[PDB]
Amino acid sequence: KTTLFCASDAKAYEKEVHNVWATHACVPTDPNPQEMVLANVTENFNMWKNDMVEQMHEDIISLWDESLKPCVKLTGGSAITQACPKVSFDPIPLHYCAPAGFAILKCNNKTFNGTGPCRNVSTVQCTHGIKPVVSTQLLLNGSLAEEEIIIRSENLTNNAKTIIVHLNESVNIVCTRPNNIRQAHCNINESKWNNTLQKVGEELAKHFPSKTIKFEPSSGGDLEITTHSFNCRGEFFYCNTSDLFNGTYRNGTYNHTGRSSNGTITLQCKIKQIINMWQEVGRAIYAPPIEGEITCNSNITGLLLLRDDTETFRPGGGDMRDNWRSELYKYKVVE
Ligand SMILES: N=C(N)NC[C@H]1Cc2cc(CN3CC[C@@H](N)C3)ccc2[C@@H]1NC(=O)C(=O)Nc1ccc(Cl)c(F)c1
Ligand SMILES: *[C@@H]1O[C@H](CO)[C@@H](O)[C@H](O)[C@H]1NC(C)=O
Ligand SMILES: *[C@@H]1O[C@H](CO)[C@@H](O)[C@H](O)[C@H]1NC(C)=O
Ligand SMILES: *[C@@H]1O[C@H](CO)[C@@H](O)[C@H](O)[C@H]1NC(C)=O
Ligand SMILES: *[C@@H]1O[C@H](CO)[C@@H](O)[C@H](O)[C@H]1NC(C)=O
Ligand SMILES: *[C@@H]1O[C@H](CO)[C@@H](O)[C@H](O)[C@H]1NC(C)=O
Ligand SMILES: *[C@@H]1O[C@H](CO)[C@@H](O)[C@H](O)[C@H]1NC(C)=O
Ligand SMILES: *[C@@H]1O[C@H](CO)[C@@H](O)[C@H](O)[C@H]1NC(C)=O
Ligand SMILES: *[C@@H]1O[C@H](CO)[C@@H](O)[C@H](O)[C@H]1NC(C)=O
Ligand SMILES: *[C@@H]1O[C@H](CO)[C@@H](O)[C@H](O)[C@H]1NC(C)=O
Repeated sequence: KTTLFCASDAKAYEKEVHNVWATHACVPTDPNPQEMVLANVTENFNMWKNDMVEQMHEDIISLWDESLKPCVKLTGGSAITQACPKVSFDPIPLHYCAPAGFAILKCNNKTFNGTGPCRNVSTVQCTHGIKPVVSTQLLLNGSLAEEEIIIRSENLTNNAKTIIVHLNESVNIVCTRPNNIRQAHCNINESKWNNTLQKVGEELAKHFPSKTIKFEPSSGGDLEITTHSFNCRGEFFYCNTSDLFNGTYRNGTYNHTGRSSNGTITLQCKIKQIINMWQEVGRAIYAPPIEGEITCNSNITGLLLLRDDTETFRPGGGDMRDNWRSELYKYKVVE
């Protein structure tokens, strides 16, 4: 369509990499909110062909390649070495704004599944504040569904299409490596995981009716996708989810078949140094983990699943563009 720019709310004094990159490439955020409503102005969206997603993907790649410089980067035959200094790392919201002569349409149907027509469409200058959170399996620190859970997918009958489950009630996940230096663990509440997976199962049954829904651990692939992986305070966490995606949904009953304990599920995690880059096909070797207790307290605001007589779903991810899509679904650049 055109070239979108970014307005952040970053502070220049901050040594945090997100703030630095933003203040160099993002303009200041406009204080007054310019929004233009419309009642019957029907319009069509396709989150899966959105170009905003591609632009933000480019900018996030530029961020990570300017901020989390690896000790070594293996791309094909090349091996590039740089300084890999540890750095303060905490995502900051970024808004994507339409330049002059261009608008951003925003679908206001609280149940829009990302494909097709929208009843209530507004006109804005900037998207809401989006946090470029890189993760797999679980979507972290996102915005929730205002009404009920939504199931987004390009083709719900194509096993290959990644399913984005968009929740309406966040679920607390706490991950920590306290004072093996790469051993860490995560805790989630078994009761709230109950409710979340049971309601996701109800919706998934709305879409797949006869068959009984099943949640199973990640089939196979690189460690970065067979586990819930993410960056926390700087370090790369890889966490096991087999005690998380592990239940069955039959006649409105979701029985969780994962190993809980005292009411909380813990996940075993390793802090790996050889990362399989999401930006491009290559590897990145980073410096050994710092000291202190590294801990992140995150919200599970979404899921990435992949289907395969009953229907079974597994944690997926890896195309970091799906993360951006999960937030830019309700937007479209126009004019
Ligand atoms: N080749 C390489 N080195 N990267 C390719 C990317 C692109 C893609 C695409 C599919 C899609 N699948 C469907 C069809 C299949 N062909 C592939 C799966 C995995 C992947 C890979 N993503 C990752 O590696 C990744 O995200 N790492 C990572 C690192 C740090 C953190 Cl914090 C994190 F959270 C994650
Ligand atoms: C969230 O979605 C579920 C399933 O669609 C629904 O039962 C619930 O009432 C919604 N709102 C919540 C949980 O606040
Ligand atoms: C999304 O909703 C549209 C109608 O708005 C429908 O045509 C399409 O099949 C739906 N897709 C999914 C995966 O729910
Ligand atoms: C999804 O793929 C199936 C075949 O795999 C076929 O119905 C069609 O190509 C797609 N359906 C829709 C509604 O786009
Ligand atoms: C919900 O979580 C509680 C917490 O321990 C557990 O007792 C119960 O079995 C869970 N419910 C289901 C359906 O798994
Ligand atoms: C997760 O844990 C199970 C058993 O605890 C193990 O069989 C599986 O290989 C683990 N997966 C990864 C990626 O470590
Ligand atoms: C579910 O959890 C139990 C206990 O942690 C484990 O033995 C079992 O293999 C898990 N299910 C799957 C399908 O991995
Ligand atoms: C979190 O788990 C504890 C037990 O582990 C439970 O008492 C509490 O009710 C859970 N949180 C919510 C919101 O239910
Ligand atoms: C999510 O936000 C909280 C609050 O800023 C932060 O402590 C946590 O590290 C964030 N999680 C991720 C994965 O960025
Ligand atoms: C989780 O979601 C709540 C919802 O209001 C939000 O206020 C909070 O900042 C989010 N993050 C954490 C770490 O609680």
